[PDB]
Amino acid sequence: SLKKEYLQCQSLVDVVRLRALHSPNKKSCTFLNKELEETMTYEQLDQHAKAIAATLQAEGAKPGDRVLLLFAPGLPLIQAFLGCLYAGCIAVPIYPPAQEKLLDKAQRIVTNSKPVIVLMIADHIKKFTANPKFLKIPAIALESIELNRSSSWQPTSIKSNDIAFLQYTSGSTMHPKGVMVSHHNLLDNLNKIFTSFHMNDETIIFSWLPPHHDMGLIGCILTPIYGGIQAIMMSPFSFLQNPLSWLKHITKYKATISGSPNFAYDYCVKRIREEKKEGLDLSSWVTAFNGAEPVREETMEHFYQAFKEFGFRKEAFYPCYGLAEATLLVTGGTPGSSYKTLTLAKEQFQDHRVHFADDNSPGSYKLVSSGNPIQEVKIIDPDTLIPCDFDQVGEIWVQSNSVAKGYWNQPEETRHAFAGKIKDDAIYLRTGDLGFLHENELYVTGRIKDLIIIYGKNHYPQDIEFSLMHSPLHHVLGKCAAFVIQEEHEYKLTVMCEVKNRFMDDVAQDNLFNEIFELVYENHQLEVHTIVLIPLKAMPHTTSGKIRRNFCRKHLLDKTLPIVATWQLNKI
Ligand SMILES: CCCCCCCCCCCC(=O)OP(=O)(O)OC[C@H]1O[C@@H](n2cnc3c(N)ncnc32)[C@H](O)[C@@H]1O
Repeated sequence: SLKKEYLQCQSLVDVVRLRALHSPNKKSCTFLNKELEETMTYEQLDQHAKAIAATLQAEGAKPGDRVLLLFAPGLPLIQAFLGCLYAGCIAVPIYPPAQEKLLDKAQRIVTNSKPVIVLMIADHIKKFTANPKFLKIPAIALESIELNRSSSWQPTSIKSNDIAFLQYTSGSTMHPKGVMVSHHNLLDNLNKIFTSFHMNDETIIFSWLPPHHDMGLIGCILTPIYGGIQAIMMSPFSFLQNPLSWLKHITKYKATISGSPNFAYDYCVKRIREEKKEGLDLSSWVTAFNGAEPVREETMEHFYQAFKEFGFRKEAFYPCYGLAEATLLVTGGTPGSSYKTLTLAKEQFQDHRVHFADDNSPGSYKLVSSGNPIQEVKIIDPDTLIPCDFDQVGEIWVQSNSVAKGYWNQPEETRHAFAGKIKDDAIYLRTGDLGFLHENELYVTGRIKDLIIIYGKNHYPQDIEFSLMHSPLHHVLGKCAAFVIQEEHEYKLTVMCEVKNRFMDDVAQDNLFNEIFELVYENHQLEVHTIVLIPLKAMPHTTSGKIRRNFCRKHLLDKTLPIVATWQLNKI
């Protein structure tokens, strides 16, 4: 980031070490649970990392070995992650395998990455193991690690191109893809983030984002640690239970940067009653980033109208685009500036070119700019491999020192994504994303592959239905079905449930809708957009999820079936 001595460091390990010498008592990370606060300084973070690394070394872990990190959000996850890096080990973070699908995912990650050790908290060695082992991997409770081991740490010779950690992406549920992020990849992107976000020493980051997804890890934890900036955090569970707490904490801690995928702004609008806004002051919040999924004008306008009386300014909104394969940040605008939009015509014909329309012409729709290329971005036709003109839709191809090394132990998939070559032309990351450049700003339009097809091959509908049927929620329900609907230019994950009691009162309905949203988010890392409640026995008898699902999809579309209530995330 800023000071030259830090720019010169060759890994995040040395950045943390040096910060701990220059400013041992500077607050780094704060984690919040309810009204409880725990903070660690740079001196502490460095000492914990050394202690953990010395333990890994004492237990036979070698540079390049993978160490699985099984943690809920919190300071222990962050200590363990740095501790892995200090040992030259490849960190492999995973969500605690609390339910069936999360456990299946963990097993597939273990099989792929073949870690030598797993770290987790003492409580979890009891919950997830029978020398304790988790899925045959020797396990170690982080609490067993004492600070008197710190001085035993032996520095390794970390090279730029060495892999620092694996970040597993969503999708590919059947063969999870572990993106190999090198030490050089990581520092390159951290610098791009610090710079592009105009961070400085007033900056304070707040995050509730999953630390097991790139944005919440690389953006909201590793960047602040790298840049000497406070990270103030809570768990996604805390956010979903009480989204107001996000805005309360931003208020209390005068956070300047905080953000999320687009849905979370709608979730705030939907969940926070006018009277509960009393006490907010969001004037400090100058960069409200919006990335990881399609960015919606309507969402941001709703949020702006809902919070403007409490100091929130629409200019704070900062659309951005990226993916794990490029470490994180690929495009973004200028902080404090108004993001741009374009209005496309209903009819886009077949030329792959963008067809524009007057600012509210019939059937027109708006796309939000994801900002300027920060990594090099080319729009390339995915079939012919010929570059697209501006205002012509093609695949988003990326190149820079932030582009990752491949997928762990998946050589064919790695060639499929990281070896893009332009017809008659460098090597590019092929994102699978479609979009276009207009006046040097990137407009993301969709995915090459049909999202309904993707949901299907990942077994999302069947697995979401399983979750509902196996949660305590099933006690007030009959049968259920989950599916994705494409509905003018957007995709909406839709859940339909029979309810035993068709007179379910408005409060119970609201609670039920929220419980459903939380369940799917936790079990599947997906966001439900629409929930429909219908009477018992309203779905025909069948032993087939597919038949049941097709019936619900078809009769939602008909507008025939009896409906008890509907919930729409993005509607007021
Ligand atoms: C200090 C904070 C700085 C944080 C800077 C954060 C910058 C945003 C980086 C998000 C990292 C990413 O989401 O990871 P992942 O690999 O799981 O999935 C990536 C996929 O998601 C999609 N997608 C992300 N953006 C999108 C956008 N704008 N429009 C539409 N589709 C977007 C794409 O399809 C993409 O391929």
